[PDB]
Amino acid sequence: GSHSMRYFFTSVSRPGRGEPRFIAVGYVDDTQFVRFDSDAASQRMEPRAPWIEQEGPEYWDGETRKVKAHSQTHRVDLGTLRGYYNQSEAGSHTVQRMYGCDVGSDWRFLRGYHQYAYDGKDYIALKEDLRSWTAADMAAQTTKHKWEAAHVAEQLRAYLEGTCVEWLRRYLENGKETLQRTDAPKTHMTHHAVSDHEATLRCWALSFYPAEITLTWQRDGEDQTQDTELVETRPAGDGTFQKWAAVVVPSGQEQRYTCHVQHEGLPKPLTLRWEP
Amino acid sequence: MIQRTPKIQVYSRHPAENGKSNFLNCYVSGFHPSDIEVDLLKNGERIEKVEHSDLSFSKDWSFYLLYYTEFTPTEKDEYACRVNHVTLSQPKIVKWDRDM
Amino acid sequence: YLGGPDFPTI
Amino acid sequence: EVEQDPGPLSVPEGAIVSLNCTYSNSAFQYFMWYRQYSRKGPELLMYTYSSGNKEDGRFTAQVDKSSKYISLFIRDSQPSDSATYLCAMRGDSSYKLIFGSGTRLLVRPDIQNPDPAVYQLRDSKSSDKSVCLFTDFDSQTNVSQSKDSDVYITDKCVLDMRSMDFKSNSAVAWSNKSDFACANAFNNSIIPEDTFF
Amino acid sequence: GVIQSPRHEVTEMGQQVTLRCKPISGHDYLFWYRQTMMRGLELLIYFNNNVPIDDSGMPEDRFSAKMPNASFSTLKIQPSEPRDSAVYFCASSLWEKLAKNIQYFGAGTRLSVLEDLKNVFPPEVAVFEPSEAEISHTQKATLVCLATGFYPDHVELSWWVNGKEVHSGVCTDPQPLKEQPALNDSRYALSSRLRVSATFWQDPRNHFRCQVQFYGLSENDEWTQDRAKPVTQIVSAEAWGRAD
Repeated sequence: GSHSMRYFFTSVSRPGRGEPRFIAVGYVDDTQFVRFDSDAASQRMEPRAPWIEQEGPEYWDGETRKVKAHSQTHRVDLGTLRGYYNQSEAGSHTVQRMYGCDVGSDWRFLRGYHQYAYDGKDYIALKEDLRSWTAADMAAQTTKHKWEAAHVAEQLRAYLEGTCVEWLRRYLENGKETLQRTDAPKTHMTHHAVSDHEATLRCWALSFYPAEITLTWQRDGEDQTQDTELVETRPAGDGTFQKWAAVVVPSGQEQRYTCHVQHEGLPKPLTLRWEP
Repeated sequence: MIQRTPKIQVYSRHPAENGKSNFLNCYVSGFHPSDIEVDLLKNGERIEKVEHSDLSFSKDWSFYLLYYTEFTPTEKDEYACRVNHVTLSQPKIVKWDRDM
Repeated sequence: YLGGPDFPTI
Repeated sequence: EVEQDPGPLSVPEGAIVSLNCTYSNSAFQYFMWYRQYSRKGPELLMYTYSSGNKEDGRFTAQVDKSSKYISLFIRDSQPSDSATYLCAMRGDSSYKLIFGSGTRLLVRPDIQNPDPAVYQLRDSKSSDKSVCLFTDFDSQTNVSQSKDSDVYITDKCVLDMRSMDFKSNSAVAWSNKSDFACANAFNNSIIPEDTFF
Repeated sequence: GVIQSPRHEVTEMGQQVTLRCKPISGHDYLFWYRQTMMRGLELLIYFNNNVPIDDSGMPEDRFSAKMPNASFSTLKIQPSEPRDSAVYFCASSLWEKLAKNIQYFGAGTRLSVLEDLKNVFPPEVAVFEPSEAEISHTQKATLVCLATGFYPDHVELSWWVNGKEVHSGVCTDPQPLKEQPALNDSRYALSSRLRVSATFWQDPRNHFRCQVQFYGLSENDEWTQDRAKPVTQIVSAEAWGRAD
């Protein structure tokens, strides 16, 4: 169905070092395809998925010039933000920027976003209209004024609504074999007690892509969440994901419970049940 | 400056079979700021040439990383992840539970 | 494909 | 690659002028026209994002991104529009501009009442060294560089009085006095008539 | 505005050439361009926050640009060659002006790198009279100034009347003529006209001067020819009214 292209930027000040650490990564959906690290020797934007390796040298010079230019802007941001909040020159601070566009199952534009955070907290963000700004506090208001005066929303809207989608679509085609694949979860149940009256049933989903998934425990066909624990979805390291959900049941009652697995990668939901 | 301690998951890439090549993963997430120390451990002793993914972050700005290494699990060898971070008074060790 | 050529400073 | 017609354009005051540029790379998204007076830096006139038309006073810039063709029109052209015009473009990954080679525009001023007249003129120091001034001629007349012998002749330039409003063309020729002088000076070119004798 | 130095440079090939630029304070983008005559500009390099961002237009070999601080950039050529002759412009800007493709230009450095300084000559300068004929029925003041024999073509001509530079009534040629086989190794010629009311030329107390600034050798340059070192210099000719 729907898709995303997102860029994540992190920049960390290091008083006593020559420069901030700048890290940038790009994703299409749940798949990372580029990175840049200011401390790495290449001083280059680098490929991280097989499909972008296809791009010619112009693409790579352009992408490396732009990320380097981004790192410079974040470097001055760290210094001006430090002044705005009257912070000591001795501490490490952080700036983070995230932007991207969403596209529907018809691959046409849904949504754009462009957000900025200082020390892990919202600083300034482009609203849904892509014409105005939301500013968290008064330091950010000064910035909003400046960015409004400079017509910055306008630039980003042209990119978010046009260029971003155009490239996302191009990536979807060129990486279709992996970006447009879907890997069904492989599933199983696991069983463990405590002494007498209690036991734990744990339902596993392994090797699935994309990462969105719903794991539901029912007792007697009744959607019941009371005492149900879902671990955060986790990367396998090979491009797929894993997740489990557990219930702690009165022991003897194990046969009543059922695990439901939903994933666009499989044609109908699965039901698993403890069988010994 | 507000701070969030990391959540930690230790696990293998493929279901573990003794004597078979696999990858041991330590996934840390939910943390801020991003300076973090993660070691993979075998019987208490740190494994050399661990790799990690490229730093990214979530909707709430908190960071995440995956550390990982080839390993061949065994009956007796204990494996663990050790994580240190400004919010921890002491490094936090989470041992690998096969069943988990 | 990154936005560019660059972004304004805060 | 930006392709631009160089070739001097000479138009009469009041005329519409059309300049244009062709390009080859579809990633150019920003298109600019600059004007540059002889011996000075370029001055931005007009800028376009997308395809489209922008008007500003006597100027219109247009962009047809599917023909990869861009143009600038100047209506009701003035003597002070005389300059080289350069188009420039770029995309979105660098502030690097790619320029066309430029087109030279001469806008000939309107002359109220011609009084074409050619005068002989002697050196202040000494004598014998001499030069001919053809002046007060209309801006229909055109003047020809001699490839013949070694006689030297400057193209026309326009003199502008101000406060008291008077304009006149003038040109100049000379050669050492191997006695072929003022009459034979325009076996090159000449339109209208008056003289010394 | 943007301050570039030097305005003019004439040098022999083999020398190091250093071109300088001071951007407008507060601007954090600096661009260096080059323009060859009868053509367009081409970007050599630009900087943001003193860091080079795009240098794709920088020649492979003898060219080097730096920006040690926000107020200063240099571009160096070592060793220089004749083909490096050009006007070099420096420009500076800010993000918000760059979003509208606005950029502020220096006045440029005009660089002539020559094969041999033995070819360099300053201009000889003559003024000529109003013609007898022209004065009565026209009733305005005619005069022409000629600058002859100069090389290279780095010349600024200007008319002075009394103690004051004058623009009204003035027209000098946009381009210098060559006394040539059209073979680059030529010397050049330039004219200018000046007119005021006939009452001026004929009668009064009328200080009248055609002035030409030539750029040539500096004091660094060695010279051993019998004739005067063709140094950077002003040469002039003048005239008083009612004078056969």
